[PDB]
Amino acid sequence: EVLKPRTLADLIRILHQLFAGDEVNVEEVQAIMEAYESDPTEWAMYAKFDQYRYTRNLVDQGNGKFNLMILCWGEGHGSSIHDHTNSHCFLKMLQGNLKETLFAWPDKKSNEMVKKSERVLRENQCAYINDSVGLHRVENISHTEPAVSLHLYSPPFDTCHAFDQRTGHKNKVTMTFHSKFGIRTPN
Ligand SMILES: [Fe+2]
Repeated sequence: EVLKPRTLADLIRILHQLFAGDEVNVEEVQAIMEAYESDPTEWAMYAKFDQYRYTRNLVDQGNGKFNLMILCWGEGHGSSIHDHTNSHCFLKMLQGNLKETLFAWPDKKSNEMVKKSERVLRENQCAYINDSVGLHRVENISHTEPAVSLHLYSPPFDTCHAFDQRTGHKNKVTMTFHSKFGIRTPN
């Protein structure tokens, strides 16, 4: 049981099949992403780090059905609290560990945001989120080692909202790619 990709290339091929249609079986995609055993030799071309902030590195555009990308988290790097613009979002660890904090959605009223769950993603683990699940923040647990994660978003999206933990107020954020297909972007 569970089709096991032996390479990152196998995984991409399978994903093209699983997203070719109208339905997407979330638990099936998750298990297959989790079954791929992270191999740094295969994804090192995408692992382009920045001193001050995590980077987004596009791997594959999934024939318009999804975006597959690798996020590189320096020592102590973390994300804002954010949503996912009504898409599916899968997150798989490739190296290190991320702490995921799930938050409830704010009301129109201003106050402190509420944590709904907290966990550390294990080696090779694939997590899943969408807007109905909640909001989340993700961060490198380590101040001495990096983390690397593989993200799949379907449909693709290039804007989301970031939330202020103190008030729940949000701002629209346009995300950019640090590199695409192993090639640094103009910035
Ligand atoms: Fe996210």
